[PDB]
Amino acid sequence: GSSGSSGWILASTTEGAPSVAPLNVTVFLNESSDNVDIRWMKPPTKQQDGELVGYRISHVWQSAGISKELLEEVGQNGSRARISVQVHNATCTVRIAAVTRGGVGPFSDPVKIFIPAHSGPSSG
Repeated sequence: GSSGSSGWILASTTEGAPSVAPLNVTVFLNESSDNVDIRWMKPPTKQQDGELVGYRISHVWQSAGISKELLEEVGQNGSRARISVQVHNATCTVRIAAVTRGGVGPFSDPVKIFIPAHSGPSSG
């Protein structure tokens, strides 16, 4: 390393990844509680592919004039995730994916959840 001593492209894989997403993908938004319930199912990934070590949840918050992005990290031993409302009155898109000892599979269908403002009476 000539005045660099940078990383070193170590052994890399050539194939092997969960080309599938989690099932029973459901996302509940509590109006009384500033938390988001997330429950999914384990994929059929049981073939030569390998095994599941964890999942990948990506929830981004998009609001008028304010756009934030969040990323949760959950392992195999969980089958459950929760997120503390980071933004109100904004459209957040939830997405979960299967993670293995090889890589990260494709995220499931995008779920657009409507985050109701703190409080707003005289609505209906």
